[PDB]
Amino acid sequence: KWYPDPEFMKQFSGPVMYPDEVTSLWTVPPWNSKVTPVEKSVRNLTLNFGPQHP
Amino acid sequence: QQTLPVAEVAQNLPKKGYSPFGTKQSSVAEWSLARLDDLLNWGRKGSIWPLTFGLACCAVEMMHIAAPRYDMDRYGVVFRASPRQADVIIVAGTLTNKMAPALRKVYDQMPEPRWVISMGSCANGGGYYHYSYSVVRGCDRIIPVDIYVPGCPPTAEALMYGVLQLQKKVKRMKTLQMWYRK
Ligand code: SF4
Repeated sequence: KWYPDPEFMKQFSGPVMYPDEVTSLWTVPPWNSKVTPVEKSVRNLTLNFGPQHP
Repeated sequence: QQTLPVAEVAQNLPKKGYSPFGTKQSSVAEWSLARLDDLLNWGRKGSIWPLTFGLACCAVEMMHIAAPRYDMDRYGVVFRASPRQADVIIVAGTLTNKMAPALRKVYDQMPEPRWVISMGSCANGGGYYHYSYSVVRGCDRIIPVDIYVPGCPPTAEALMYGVLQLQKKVKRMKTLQMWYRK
C-alpha cells in the first residue's frame, strides 16, 4: 500500500504548490503565523546644553 | 598728553556741538549724510544689547551692573540671551583652550555691527593666569576686541563707564558720511 509519503507532503509546502522563479525564490513560513517584533535601537536627541546658556 | 582747558578758555569757547562730526558740512549731500549718520549712530548708541557671556569671577560684576545700584537698562542696555539678537558681547573671565573655539563660534554667529568689550584682566591679557598651559593669553588672539576695561574685576562703575565709552565710539562712527567719499 502507498500511503502519503514525505514526497507527497513536499508536493505542497512551498509558498506556492507549483513553485515559480520568484515564489520558490523567497519563502516566509512562520509556522505560528505570529512573528514576534524584534526590538530596534531608538537613538535619542543630543543637546549640547551650555556653555552659552543661562 | 593734553589737559582740560581752564575756566576762562571755556568761557571763550562755544557749545561743543552734538553730532561729533560737527556742522561744517559744505553741500546739501554732505549735510544730509551727516544727519543720517547721526540718526543711525543715535539708534545704535541708545539701544545696545550685551550677550552675557560671563564665564567666571568677572561675571559677578557683569551681574552687579544689571543690579539696581548702577542700573544699566537705564542707559538702554538689555541682556538678550540669544546671540542672534545680541549686539555686543562682554567677554569676561578666562578663555581656556576648550572655550576658545566656542567664543569664536559665538562671536561670528552674532551679526554685526558687533562690538566686544574685554572686561577684566583675565580676558584682556590672560590676567593672573597668563603663564598657564591651558589659557588663551588674552582674548585678542581669538576675536577683535573693541574696549578694554582693566580691573580684577573692574568695579561696576568702571565697567559701565567703559560701556559709555563704547557708546561714544558708536556715536562717532562714520559710515554714510564717508561712503559718499568711497
Ligand atoms: S580678571 Fe580678576 S575678576 Fe576677572 S576673572 Fe580674572 S581674577 Fe576674576
